[PDB]
Amino acid sequence: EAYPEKKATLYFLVLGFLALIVGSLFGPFQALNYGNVDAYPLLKRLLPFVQSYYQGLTLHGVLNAIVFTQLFAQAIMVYLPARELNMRPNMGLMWLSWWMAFIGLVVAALPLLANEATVLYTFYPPLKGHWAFYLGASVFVLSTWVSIYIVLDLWRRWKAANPGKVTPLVTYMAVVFWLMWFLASLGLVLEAVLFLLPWSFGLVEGVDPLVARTLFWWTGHPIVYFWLLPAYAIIYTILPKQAGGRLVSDPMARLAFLLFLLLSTPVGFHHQFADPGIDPTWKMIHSVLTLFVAVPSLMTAFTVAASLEFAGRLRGGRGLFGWIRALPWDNPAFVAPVLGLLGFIPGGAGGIVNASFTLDYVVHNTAWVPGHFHLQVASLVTLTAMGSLYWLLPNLTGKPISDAQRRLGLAVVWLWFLGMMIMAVGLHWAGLLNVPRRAYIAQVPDAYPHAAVPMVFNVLAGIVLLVALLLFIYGLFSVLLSRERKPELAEAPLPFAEVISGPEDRRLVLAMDRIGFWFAVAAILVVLAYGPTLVQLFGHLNPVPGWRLW
Amino acid sequence: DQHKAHKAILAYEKGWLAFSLAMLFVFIALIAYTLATHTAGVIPAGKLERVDPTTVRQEGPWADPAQAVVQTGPNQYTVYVLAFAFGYQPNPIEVPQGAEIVFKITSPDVIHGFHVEGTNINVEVLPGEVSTVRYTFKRPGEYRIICNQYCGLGHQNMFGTIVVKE
Amino acid sequence: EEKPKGALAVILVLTLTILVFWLGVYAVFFARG
Ligand code: HAS
Ligand code: HEM
Ligand code: CUA
Ligand SMILES: [Cu+2]
Ligand SMILES: [Xe]
Ligand SMILES: [Xe]
Ligand SMILES: [Xe]
Ligand SMILES: [Xe]
Ligand SMILES: [Xe]
Ligand SMILES: [Xe]
Ligand SMILES: [Xe]
Repeated sequence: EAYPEKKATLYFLVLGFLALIVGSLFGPFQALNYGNVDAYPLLKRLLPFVQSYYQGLTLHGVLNAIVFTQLFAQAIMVYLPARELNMRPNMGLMWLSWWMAFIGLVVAALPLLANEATVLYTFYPPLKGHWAFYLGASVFVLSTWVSIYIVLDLWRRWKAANPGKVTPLVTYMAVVFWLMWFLASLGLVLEAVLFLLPWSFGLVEGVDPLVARTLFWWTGHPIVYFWLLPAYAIIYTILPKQAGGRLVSDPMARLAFLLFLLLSTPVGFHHQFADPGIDPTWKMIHSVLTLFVAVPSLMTAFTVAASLEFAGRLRGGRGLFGWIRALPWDNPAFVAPVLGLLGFIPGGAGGIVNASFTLDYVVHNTAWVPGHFHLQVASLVTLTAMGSLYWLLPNLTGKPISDAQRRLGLAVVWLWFLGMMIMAVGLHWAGLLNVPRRAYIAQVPDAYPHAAVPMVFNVLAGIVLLVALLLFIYGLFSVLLSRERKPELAEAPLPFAEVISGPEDRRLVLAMDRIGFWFAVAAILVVLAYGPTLVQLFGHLNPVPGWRLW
Repeated sequence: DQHKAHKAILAYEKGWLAFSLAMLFVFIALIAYTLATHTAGVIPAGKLERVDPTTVRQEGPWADPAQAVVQTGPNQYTVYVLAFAFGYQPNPIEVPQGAEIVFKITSPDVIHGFHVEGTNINVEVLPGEVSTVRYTFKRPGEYRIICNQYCGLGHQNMFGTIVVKE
Repeated sequence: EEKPKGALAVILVLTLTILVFWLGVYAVFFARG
């Protein structure tokens, strides 16, 4: 009655957290794999349906890297601009987003669970999984198009009510966020409609693998920024308040998301540095652009670090490290995204090496990559999500958080963080030692003797994150069990951070508000970067027979 | 406090952004260096070279594995390498040190990797495409090829061997 | 207030991390070269 949007937004989260909970179960078993330890007969006892290592890795990849992150993005980046405008979201369309998302999942899930789409979360042809995985996933990803429209609508609506007036902060973020995603989602949408779906039904019998994965990485890179920015939004707009501080700049936050809208899509060739049939020139062009999309994050590193410092100062910040201990290390809604941001430093450092073209051949498709992105998505994006419960969950439900719940929150987060770091040294090191990724290497024990040292590390992180994961489900399935609804804090607004305004907070902030212009700059840049090469590949299309080997 | 930290903050922000654009530039120049030197061979050749994968171990240089090593210049040999269902053809690959080894790799089934341990050679192998990489092995001995792409159930067991003569 | 000495050291650590990662792999690229 009071707020129907709360319900969709909560149901998005719960299902997202279920997906996480399920996928992540395979994690510790996989971490132990790269520790040369074969915990997989043990896994069979718990789940007889787990046929192969790589079945798990598909499930752990789909539910966690695709599902959970999109659901979370679909909650945060829709619910927040809404509550910030106070205007109601189209609940007819806002249940269309969730309902597509739940069924589409179930349609896709069933093949995978039945060992019918064991093709990994990248599904590179001629690897041919079951048709229902391909269909279901297509539908699940299309839910975001409902989500795009929903948020575009409130913008259009608020634009009428207050004419001439600058867009409210969070709104601005979520508008260019959903605009960028649309322009990016196309790659996989194209690949799915034109190539995957026909092929999988029987309409065609082969697929050209090069364009299949060119179109995939078109979307393959902006999708990761589609997972990140929700965390960034919270980190910009809720964290400074959570630290008991403020946001040092409004334009610099607006500039970040602006640069992402522009630069997050026309970079995707950095996944195809090894791929045959693409001019080195176009790779060096995408190599420089990937370093460019790195700028917005470096900016983020300075705006957020200052915000934190400035907060710590107010709370009795002392000397150089004096402001750090001033921050509220007891509130887990603060602690979680901050530990993730520390981990974001080596992961971001990894990401830059990865983008240096020639330097990729040193690490491409080795364990280095798992080590890199787990510091990104499974560290920052995921710990922020876990933290965005301790402040957002009481909001949607009206239910309070106790003391031993809150102390469980610090214990869960620190162990989860401390585990991803141990795992990073392990995988990175093993990667430089030439250990490939996506390999059940524990089945072949004597194969990599040189990595006996970083292997122990992955065992150590194996146990650590296991204990963390259990501890977490306990916690989550303990707020959702008790019925102690206290509907005052329900109405009590979200912890939005106060901002600093100045004399020049209008010139640039108005320039950036020209969304319609930049979206057509965004559109031009994709066309300019992906056009010549995609046109080339279509004119030499070489489809090849489907295969299944699992 | 506060009001003071918006003047100072747009100064440091600019200066930090200014620093970063040159830090990244200094990478671009160094990425360029490697592109101009000899080491740039490991970058796949641009120009498409399609093939028929089902009819590749009958018709084409990927059929007779004894013919894989073919001299194609005063000091340059080409090796026609096959990446198939959990093995590499030929096994082993004998090539002379100091020579420009031009690898030409393709697949009759799924996508595999060609990761030659101890070299910069790390190239995706695609069904219906001929990946062309170039390397000069300076040091004699045994090298080992690992497949670094998920190619099905046997993936983890998929290794190759390259022997560089003396 | 006056001079963000903390956040500077924060992006200092980041700068020093990016370099060791980047230089460290540039050195390895050249050994394998
Ligand atoms: C959320 C998920 C992800 C993020 C974020 C992410 C970031 C980057 N990545 Fe990536 N990535 C690549 C390039 C980048 C670059 C340039 C960035 C950049 O956006 C990163 C920039 C980050 C920074 C410049 C860090 C800034 C630091 C900050 C913002 C923290 C400041 C801390 C504070 C303020 C706290 C201090 C507090 C105190 C109290 C002191 C490349 C190559 O160019 C590959 C291919 C590798 C290969 O060949 O296989 C790749 C591979 C992947 C894969 C593998 C996919 C697969 O299976 O094939 C995934 C899932 C992934 C996800 C993500 N990636 N990436
Ligand atoms: C319990 C904590 C976790 C552990 C111990 C863990 C461990 C691993 C390891 C070792 C791999 C590489 C395996 C291989 O390539 O053979 C992997 C794959 C992966 N994980 Fe995790 N993981 C955890 C949590 C997560 C979470 C929460 C996410 C989602 C944000 C995630 C996303 C991914 C992705 C995208 C891959 C790549 C799948 C592929 O290559 O197809 N992981 N996991
Ligand atoms: Cu061939 Cu993995
Ligand atoms: Cu990318
Ligand atoms: Xe798909
Ligand atoms: Xe998927
Ligand atoms: Xe899905
Ligand atoms: Xe899609
Ligand atoms: Xe994708
Ligand atoms: Xe991806
Ligand atoms: Xe995807």
